[PDB]
Amino acid sequence: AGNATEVPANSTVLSFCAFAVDAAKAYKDYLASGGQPITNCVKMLCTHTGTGQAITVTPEANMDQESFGGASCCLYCRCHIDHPNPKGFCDLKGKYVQIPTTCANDPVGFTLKNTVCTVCGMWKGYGCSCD
Amino acid sequence: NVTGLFKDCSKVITGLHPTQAPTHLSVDTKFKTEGLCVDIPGIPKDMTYRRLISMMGFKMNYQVNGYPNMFITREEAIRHVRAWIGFDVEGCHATREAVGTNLPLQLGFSTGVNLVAVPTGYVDTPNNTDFSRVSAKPPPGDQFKHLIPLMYKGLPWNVVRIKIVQMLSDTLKNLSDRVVFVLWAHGFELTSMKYFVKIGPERTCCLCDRRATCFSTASDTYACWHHSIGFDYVYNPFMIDVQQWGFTGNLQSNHDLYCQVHGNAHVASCDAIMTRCLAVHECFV
Ligand SMILES: CN(C)C(=O)c1cccc(O)c1
Ligand SMILES: [Zn+2]
Ligand SMILES: [Zn+2]
Ligand SMILES: [Zn+2]
Ligand SMILES: [Zn+2]
Repeated sequence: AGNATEVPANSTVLSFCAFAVDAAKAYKDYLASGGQPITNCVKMLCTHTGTGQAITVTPEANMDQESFGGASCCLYCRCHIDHPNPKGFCDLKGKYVQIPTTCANDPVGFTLKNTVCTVCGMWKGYGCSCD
Repeated sequence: NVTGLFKDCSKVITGLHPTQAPTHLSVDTKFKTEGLCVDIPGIPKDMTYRRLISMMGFKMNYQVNGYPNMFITREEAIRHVRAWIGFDVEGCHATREAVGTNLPLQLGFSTGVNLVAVPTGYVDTPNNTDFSRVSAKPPPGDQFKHLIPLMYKGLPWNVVRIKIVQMLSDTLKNLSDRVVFVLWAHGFELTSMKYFVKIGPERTCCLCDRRATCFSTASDTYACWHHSIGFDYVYNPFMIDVQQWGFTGNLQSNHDLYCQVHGNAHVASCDAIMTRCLAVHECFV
C-alpha cells in the first residue's frame, strides 16, 4: 500500500540529514566528503522568458536559470523535518524557485547557501540589482 | 527504481501539484511530459492535504568526516559491553486516513523498562511536516492481543523521549561514556530511533568535560549521562544488529540455546532482554 516518493540514490543523504541536529550543516558536510547532491527534484519545462525573480507563483526562469518546484528544492521538505523559520512554515513549498543554470545540478544545496533580496526579489550574487 | 523510505501512505488517488510535491516521483501524472513537469494554468494547488510519510527504510551507511559510524563491528561492540542496552519496539499500523506504515507503540529495553507512546507520524501538509498523532490499530492476531490496551495508555513523544534519556542516563552514567543499542532485525528499531535520536560531530557536556551522549532542543545544548536532566534526545548512540551474526530462526530459539532464565513474557522489554542476553552469551561465555 502507498506510493513511493523517493529513489535509492537519495536514501543515504536523506537518512543522514533526517537524523542530524543541524541538517543544513550535515548536507554541506556530506557534499564535502564526496557525496552526490539530492536528485529527483521537480524540474520544470518553461519558455525561459520569465522575470528571473527567485521565488514565484508560476515558473519565471530567464535564459540564465532553470525553474523548479519549490518544495523539491527545500532540504527540510525533502527530509520531512522541522523548518528553521520562527513558526516552522516553508517559504519555498507552494512556489516555484529559479536557480542559476550553473548551480542547477544541486538545487537543494543552492537554496541552503543563498539568500533572496527582499527589495528586488532576485538572489544575492545571482541577479540582485541592489549594490 | 524506487525505495519505500518516505513512501506516501495517504489514500489520495492523485499525486501533488509541482510546487508542493517533495519529488518528481510524487508529482501527479497530469503534470508530466517531455521528461520533466509543466505548470498548467487553471490547475490549483491543494491547500488542505495531510499525507502520512513513512519512516521505514533508513540507511545509515554514509561516511562523512567527523561524524561517527552509528553501526559498529562485533569487535568494537565487545569492547563496550558495559554500554550494551538491548532495544526492541512493538509497533501499531497506520489506518483510516493512511495505510502502509508502522508507528512505534511499545518501546522496550534490557533494563526491564517499557514505555508506551501515542501513535504518532510525520504528516506532510501544504506548509510543513506536522509530527502528530495519527489513526492506528494494533496488528491483528492472538500473538498481538496484549497491545490492545496500550492504544489508549500512550504518552506524547515529547514526554517519551525525555523518559528514554533519563533511563539511559540513570543506567549508564557509572558504566560507559556511550550507549550501544543491541538489536535483532534492526529496521523498525532504526525507524523508532528517528523519534528520539540526533546525530552530528562528537561534542562535550555543557556542564562538565565529558563526551556528550544527550542533546536538548530547549537550549541547543549537549550533556553527558551525569547532566542530562530535562534533555530530550539521545545524541550519537551506537548500535549493532545481533541477527547479522549467522543465526537462522527467530530471536527466542537462538536465545534459548544458551539461556533458560529468561522465559518469553511476550513484551518489547522481554525481547530487548533476550537480545542483549544472546549477544552476551555468544561473545563472553
Ligand atoms: C500557480 N498557482 C498554483 C496559483 O495558485 C496561482 C496564483 C496566482 C496567480 C496564478 O495565475 C496562479
Ligand atoms: Zn520546505
Ligand atoms: Zn536586490
Ligand atoms: Zn556533564
Ligand atoms: Zn537469557
